[PDB]
Amino acid sequence: RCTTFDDVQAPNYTQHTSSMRGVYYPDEIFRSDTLYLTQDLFLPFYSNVTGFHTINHTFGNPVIPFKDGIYFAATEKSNVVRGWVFGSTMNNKSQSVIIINNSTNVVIRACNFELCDNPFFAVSKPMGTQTHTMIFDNAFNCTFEYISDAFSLDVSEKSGNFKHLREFVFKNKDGFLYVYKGYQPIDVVRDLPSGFNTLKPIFKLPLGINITNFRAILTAFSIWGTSAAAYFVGYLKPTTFMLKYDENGTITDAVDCSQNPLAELKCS
Amino acid sequence: NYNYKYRYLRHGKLRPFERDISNVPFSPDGKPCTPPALNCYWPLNDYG
Amino acid sequence: GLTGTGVLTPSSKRFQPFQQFGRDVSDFTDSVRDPKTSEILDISPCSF
Repeated sequence: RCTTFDDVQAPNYTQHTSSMRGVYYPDEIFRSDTLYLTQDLFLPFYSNVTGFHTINHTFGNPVIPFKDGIYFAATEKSNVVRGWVFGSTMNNKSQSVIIINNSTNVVIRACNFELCDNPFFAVSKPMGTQTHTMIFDNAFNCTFEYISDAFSLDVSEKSGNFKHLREFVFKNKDGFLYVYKGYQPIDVVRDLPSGFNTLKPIFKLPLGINITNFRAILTAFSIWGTSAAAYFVGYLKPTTFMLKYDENGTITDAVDCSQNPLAELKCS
Repeated sequence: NYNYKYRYLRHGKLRPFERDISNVPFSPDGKPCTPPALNCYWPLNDYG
Repeated sequence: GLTGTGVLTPSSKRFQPFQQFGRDVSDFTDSVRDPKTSEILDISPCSF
């Protein structure tokens, strides 16, 4: 039941810099006082960011294919951007996993689902209810479910600083999905600040389906509604990094190889 | 025992540990067909 | 997932929740988290 909104504007696909973001822990192991090399699909330094500035007129809910995972980031003030439609064909026939919440606990579910053209959370501004969480349409040839930590999680609309910064990495790997978490207090008007934040090896998943397409999920303030917020898209690249661990076991500096002759000389 | 099957028509190879239940009525350039159309079959194949 | 021969003492880490190993100079594990919540350096050079 493609309960699809119509005032979903096309932006000019606003472009930004991918300066120093996307660093995580490649191993599961302490080290100290090294320069560690590894070869992996990382977001390069300084590269493009296709940022999506959904505003009071412009709404940003496209469909995007997978394409070596994404560096993901979202500036939400009490959590609009829950949900990812990591699907195959975006119809009833789709090998789709959906990453959503029951506002307390994290509900992730893979099956051949009916993918509507825009299912929406009919979220109101002062309360924040998923009254129309109609996404669980069909169940035929079903695969998988998962329920994570129940933790502190809000819905409703705020403003101020970009209070919650979701720095995520979504990375397909040998069938699995590897999903990382960061957090940062940031305050920019609408855009990305300059800074790095080490992402944590949080969620590794046994899924194993051909994940082609994806959509993002926001909260349509019930007719939609958005706050002063933005969210970003970055693509990964099979490059080589030299990391600098400290004695605390905290990433303090990263250096790509395929970026600058000085950068590869640093990793040389 | 024709109850269980396999699939034998696809655009190419795969990455490890990856699965599609989707009965695609295959045609060699996309083209969602209804068999019995030309180059339009289904991949289902019994075990004998 | 480890074997070996060594001299045990407790750790001095900022050890992580997902974490077990230390590989200090390179790939030689040099600190382990016990499976029943202890933080123990593994100085394997017994004496030589």
